[PDB]
Amino acid sequence: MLIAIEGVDGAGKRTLVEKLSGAFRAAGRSVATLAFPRYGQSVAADIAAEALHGEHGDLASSVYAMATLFALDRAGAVHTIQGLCRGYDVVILDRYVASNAAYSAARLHENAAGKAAAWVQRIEFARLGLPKPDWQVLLAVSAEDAELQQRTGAVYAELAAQGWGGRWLVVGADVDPGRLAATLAP
Ligand SMILES: N#Cc1c(-c2ccc(C(=O)O)cc2)c2c([nH]c1=O)-c1cccc(-c3cn[nH]c3)c1CC2
Ligand SMILES: [Mg+2]
Repeated sequence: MLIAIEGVDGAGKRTLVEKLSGAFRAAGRSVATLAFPRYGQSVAADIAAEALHGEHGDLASSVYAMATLFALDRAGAVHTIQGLCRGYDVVILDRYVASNAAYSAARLHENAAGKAAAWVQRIEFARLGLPKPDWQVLLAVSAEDAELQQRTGAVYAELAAQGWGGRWLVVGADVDPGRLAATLAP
């Protein structure tokens, strides 16, 4: 099974990934995890981060250019992902393709039915061949650029409501990981 944990910066995704990992292992399931972006490994990722800090000229001024970089990072891990899916009962990704759809649409003031979110699916899933996750879990919290972070949180909820890329669950800060694992497990 392939699961992506999503949410805005500060939501506490990593804590949820660890909680869930423990829950799955307590249920007798092997688990592997991977986090995106792969800063320090993927040059496309590193350039994107650097661009967010003002390097690389006008790069960060293009939503679609930034999206393309994070897509190339994930696409570089496509075989690692498929490997882990063969080797483990459950694979948990701390961010995945929906991160690109939510941040891109939020930046363009589009909704989850808009052009950027559709483009992300065509490029990452169809073109670059990334596997669709069995489940996408949105961690939605009251609080972790604030206006943008809040709008991204909302677009994320819209992706969950529409079933963008597959089935989702929306969870809060105090979700019971034992219960959540039983829900996610086939
Ligand atoms: N993974 C991922 C991922 C991320 C992302 C990475 C790390 C964190 C973190 O460390 O919390 C948070 C988010 C982003 C985008 N796309 C992705 O795929 C994306 C997509 C379009 C535009 C922009 C943008 C350009 N100016 N402002 C925003 C972005 C930036 C954020
Ligand atoms: Mg627009």
